Formats: sequence, C-alpha cells, structure tokens
Amino acid sequence: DPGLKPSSLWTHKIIDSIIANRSLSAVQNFRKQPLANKLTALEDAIVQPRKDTTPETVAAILQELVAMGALQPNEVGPMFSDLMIRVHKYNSTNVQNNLSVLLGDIRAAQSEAIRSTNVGELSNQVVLNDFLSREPAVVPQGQHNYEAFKQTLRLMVNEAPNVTLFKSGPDTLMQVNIRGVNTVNLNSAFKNLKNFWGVQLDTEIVPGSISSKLSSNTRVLLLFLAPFTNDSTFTPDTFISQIMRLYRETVAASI
Amino acid sequence: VADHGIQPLKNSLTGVQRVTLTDDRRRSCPYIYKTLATVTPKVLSSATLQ
Amino acid sequence: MEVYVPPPRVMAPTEGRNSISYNPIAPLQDTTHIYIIDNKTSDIENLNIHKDHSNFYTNIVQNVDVAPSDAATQTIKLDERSRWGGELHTILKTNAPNVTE
Amino acid sequence: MQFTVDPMTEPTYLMLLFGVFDQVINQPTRSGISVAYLRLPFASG
Amino acid sequence: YTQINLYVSFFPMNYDTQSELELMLRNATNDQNFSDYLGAVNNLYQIPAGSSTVVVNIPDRSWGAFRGWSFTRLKVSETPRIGATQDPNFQYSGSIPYLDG
Repeated sequence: DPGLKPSSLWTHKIIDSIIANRSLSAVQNFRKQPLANKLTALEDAIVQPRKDTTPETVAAILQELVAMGALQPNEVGPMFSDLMIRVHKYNSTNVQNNLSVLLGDIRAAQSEAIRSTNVGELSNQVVLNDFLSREPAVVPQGQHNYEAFKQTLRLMVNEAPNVTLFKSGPDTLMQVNIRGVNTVNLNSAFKNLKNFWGVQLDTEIVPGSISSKLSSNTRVLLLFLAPFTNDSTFTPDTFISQIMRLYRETVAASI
Repeated sequence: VADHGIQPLKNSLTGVQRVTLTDDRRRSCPYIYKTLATVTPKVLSSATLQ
Repeated sequence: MEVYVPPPRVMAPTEGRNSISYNPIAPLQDTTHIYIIDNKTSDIENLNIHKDHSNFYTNIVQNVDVAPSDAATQTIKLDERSRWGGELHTILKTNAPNVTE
Repeated sequence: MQFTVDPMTEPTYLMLLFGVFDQVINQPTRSGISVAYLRLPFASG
Repeated sequence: YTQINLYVSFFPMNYDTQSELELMLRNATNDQNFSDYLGAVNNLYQIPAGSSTVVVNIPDRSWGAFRGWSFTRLKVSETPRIGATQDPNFQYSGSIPYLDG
C-alpha cells in the first residue's frame, strides 16, 4: 500500500472474531474494554460501515507507474487529484469496471513474478527480514552475542526442514513440527532478552533471579536454536553462551 | 403572496437562518414590516452511486 | 407436505432515505413544513440588535420543549443519500410611500 | 439546579458552562474540504 | 484600518517526500480532527438585583459523554453580548471577565 490502509481494525473485527472462528484471545481483550469502547463494537456486528474503494484503487495504479519507472515520484502528488476529479465527475458502471480490470492486471503481473522466480521457497526469509528491520540493532551491554544470535537465527530459517514462520498482526510467530507448544513469539522473546546479552555469571547471592526471569516463551526459543549453533559462537564466560551449551547438550544427549 | 418553483436544499439546515431582503439596486429595503415564507423538502434525485 | 412459510415483512427502516431528522422526537419519512416567521427573531439575541425586516435572522425549529436559544443552534438534518429540493412560498406586507429618500 | 448567591446591589449574570466534548476535516480532492462538526452531549443537530 | 494583509508560512518540503504525505492525508481514515480546549457550552443566566437564588432548567436531552460543570457569577454591566455587530447597552471598557479569565 502507499499506504491508504489503516492498521488495527479491531473495532470492526473483534465481534466477528468471537462469533465466527471463536477466538479466545479476542474474548479476553473484549471483557477488558470500558463500556464506551464496548458499544462501538456491537453495532459493527449489526451494520457494517461501507467504505468507498475508489481512491484506494486509483492510488494502486499510480504506484505501479512509479514502480515501472514510467513517471517520477513527485508526480503522483498532482496526478492523483487530477484523476480523482475525473472519476467524481464521470462516474458510471463502465468506469467502475475500468478501474477493476486495471487493478486485476496489477495483481496478475506480480503473481507471475512469484511463480516464475519461485520466491515462495524463500517465504520464510521475507517474513523474517521484515522482523529484523524495526529492531534497534544496537543493544546496551551486549552487541557480540546480539549480532551472533541473529546470524544463527538466519541459519535456522534456511537449514531447518519445515519452519512456517508466519505472523499475526503486531508480532511474528514461528511454528516447528514438535507437537504441543510449536509456536514461539519472536517479538516478546526479544523484550525478555533485552537485558540478558552481556550478563556475566558473577553477581549471584543465590543461583537464580537471572535464569528465572527467562519466561517460558523465550526459553523455548533458546531450545530451538540450540542444535544449530557451535562453540565458535557467543562470547565465552557469559550467561547466554553457557545456556546455549547447556541446551545443546540436552538435545544432543537426548537422542 | 408568491409561489416559487423547485430549488435544491442543503443537507443541513441550521437553526439560525439568514433572510436578506433587497431591492433591484442591492440595498436593504427599510419599508418592510411583515414577511414570512414556507419551505417544504422534496426528493429530486439520489447521490448514492452509478 | 409443502407447507407455505410466508416471509416475515421488514417494516421499512426509520432514519431512511427520505428522513427529516431531529434528535429527541421521531423523524418523518415524508415531506414536512418549516417556517421563517418574523414573530420569532424575538427572544433570540446577538442576531438582530438593530435590524429591519430586510435583514433578520430567524429560528426554524419551533421546539417549545427545549427553549429559548437552545431551540436554535440545532440543525434539521436532511439525508445525504438523496439530493433535496424546496418549494418557496412567501407572504409580504409593506407601507412604502410614493415620495421618499 | 438551584444556586444560592449573596445579594449584591446590581444585576449579575451566571456563567454556567457545561463540560461537553467538541470535535471536527478531509481534503479528498484539491480545492475541496468537507467538514463535520459534532459535540456531545449538547448535539448541534 | 489602513491596510490588512494575511501571512502564511510554507514549509519547503522536498516534492518527492511531500508527494507521499500528500497522498496519505487525502484519505478518509487520515482525517485531521481537533478539539476546543475548553470544551464547553456557555450559558448566561440572569440574576436580578438583590435576589439570592437562581433556578436553571434543562429539559430531557441525550447526556452521553458528559464531562462536568463550572460556574462563576459575572456582572451585567461588565459582560457584553458577543455575536451582535454592536452592543449599545454595553458601556464599559475595563476588563471583561467573560472572555478573558
């Protein structure tokens, strides 16, 4: 999208995510809401607000002419309001079909670029390179375990046999074939691992209160990446370099 | 007493309404003491689609 | 054995296509009548403080329930779906002399 | 509401202001703006 | 008044970057909404000379999203009436507490 599309449409979608397809997470968010936020989602079950898709369809083909290099990016400023002022005047069924056929040729032009190049084989990397983008890329107390953790995570995406690595709205999940607790939230695992990069195992009155703050989410992520690392990895005598040689030898021994 | 034809209405008729009454030469005529009019809405066309 | 189940009728909707809308009372799926009188323009202020019946600012709401000056400021909302049209019917009185300034 | 004030010597008003909300704007095409005024509770319309 | 001009200020944004912003602000989802900071409906109620009580009255309305009250007396000789073009009963040029605080 340019984008002309809003994000987080939960005020229109939380009520047919409970009735249709029976989401338990949508129920837990819905009971939490105040009474005013709750009544603005009960009407959208009854009547759904109809949105005009004309300016989103016209702006879809102005971005294609930029993508083909037909016109400069400063020209979709004036040319968009010159094409919307024409379809407001001469609006008819013969025009509304002309927008859809041109829009149908945009998706058919790029779906041919997907099947011929076979980028569906690299569908794991596209979701994953989008995830490692908005990250800070410079952590305090770390930065050699942090760079090496991403490289062993990109290695698991390419070398593991069947990883789906899909995403929900806000975050990115990751599903492997170990049944049960397949899924790992990669986003909330990097907020738990925000402080635990340059931690060294020196200051412990009792063992614990460092390895106990590792939640059950990010502990499973440290279990999936454990066979695909080495000792020529995370810098030695740290906290994360001794987890990854503990979880490696509880998988290489449990065979 | 007059009888005018159809003229299109606005979609939101406010509470306070400007009634300006003038002569041929764009001046406020002071010799009027009683004036009133009626407006009845009717449907001319639809601005829905197509 | 092929029992005819009739369709339940709809009771065509309020706030519809031709709906003169005012918020507390019920709307009208019809045509209506509003007035621009010079009896009112009285007890409303800041609209004519010294003004003739040439330039005068009237109230068209006629609501004796909420009054005064709150009958004004509220709008008679015609529908956006239809393009409307109004018939004007005026009544005049004057006392203009022959020779004047 | 029934207020009770001291008896002064000359007539006074009473500035009573009800706390309401007050909201408004799009430019879909050049040289064009449509607006929508709204305020609650005292809706102007 | 001798002469009166209006001044505006143009931000010199690059036309490539501006054209992305100009395309996103012409949506119906990116509508710029605002709010009056006071958020109030101001009603001036008459208190005559020597009287101690005043009784306000509001009939049945829809009171959704009500926020609160605020009240302070104001003298008639110091408070004008705004929306008229000229107030001949307002002979006062001191501080006006209705529009100043």
